[PDB]
Amino acid sequence: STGSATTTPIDSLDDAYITPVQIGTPAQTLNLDFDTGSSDLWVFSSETTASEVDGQTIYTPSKSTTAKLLSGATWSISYGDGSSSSGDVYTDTVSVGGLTVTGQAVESAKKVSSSFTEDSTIDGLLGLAFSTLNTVSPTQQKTFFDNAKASLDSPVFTADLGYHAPGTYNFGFIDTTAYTGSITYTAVSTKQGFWEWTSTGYAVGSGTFKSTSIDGIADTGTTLLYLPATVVSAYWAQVSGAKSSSSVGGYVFPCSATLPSFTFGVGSARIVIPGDYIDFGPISTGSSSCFGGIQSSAGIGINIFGDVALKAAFVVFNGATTPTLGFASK
Ligand SMILES: Cn1cnc(C[C@H](N)C(=O)O)c1
Repeated sequence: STGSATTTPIDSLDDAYITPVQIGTPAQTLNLDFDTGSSDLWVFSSETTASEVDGQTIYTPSKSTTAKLLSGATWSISYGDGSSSSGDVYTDTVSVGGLTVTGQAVESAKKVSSSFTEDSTIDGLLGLAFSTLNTVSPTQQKTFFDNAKASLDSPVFTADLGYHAPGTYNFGFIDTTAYTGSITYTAVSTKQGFWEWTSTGYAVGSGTFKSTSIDGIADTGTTLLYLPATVVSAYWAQVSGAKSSSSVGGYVFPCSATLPSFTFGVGSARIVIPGDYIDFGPISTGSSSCFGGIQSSAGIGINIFGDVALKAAFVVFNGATTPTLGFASK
């Protein structure tokens, strides 16, 4: 089996991407945020506190002939941005881009934090990190990808995120027309439950490449690129007027600036993030101060190759017995 689904930015800044997912029988289509940095598939539902729902499409298990309560199971998750949600659990049939899994744990939200309520475009999350991070208790559940693996032609999925444009998530195959050149694969550690790998270094604009090991995670659910303070300072030092602002919460720069590109290493390969991808626009409507797409990881505890980095590449999440990550230009 394979699946192929288009993923679409939620707004003009590519803050996140939504992918339509069919749940239940007859199908209920919800737009979910595919997140390679977490391992829960959870949805706004008929059980979600009414005051915490504002425009989202909800899953109603009572309208699905294939839904079954997973009796006694509960879940509760917090994310790196401080957002959170919790609830109970159903099993149901879930299909992504034509690929169907039966008996998938669909985590029904009873409560969601304000950031979720305020984002009317996101109907839930579909986690694609390792199942060891799944929060369901007392019986931990498998991700959509882990459940699908047995049926897939190849135990892989790929992320091909667009810049100000739709992209694609594929399951079970590598689309050789979707990238240029060759794919460079690099080792993954699953010790922390993430797609964790080690970049071989970086360059700022046309500057020389600095060979240095940067351990981090490939996280489609994080918007920006979070790197060590040394690296981030070297980048922003090349932008006149750029500074880290405690009031704003990170690096800002004059909107009149032209931003340099940022290159990261994958083995001997090099992925170039265009300067344009690092401009997140005015900090508030009408401001002449713009927010940077490369930020320090110093307050996070982990480096994160979020959408800013991943969108510059065709990315292969290889879930074979020995997992690896592949990057190609596109
Ligand atoms: C729900 N969620 C999953 N990951 C996040 C991270 C968040 N999108 C950020 O960029 O900081 C939120």
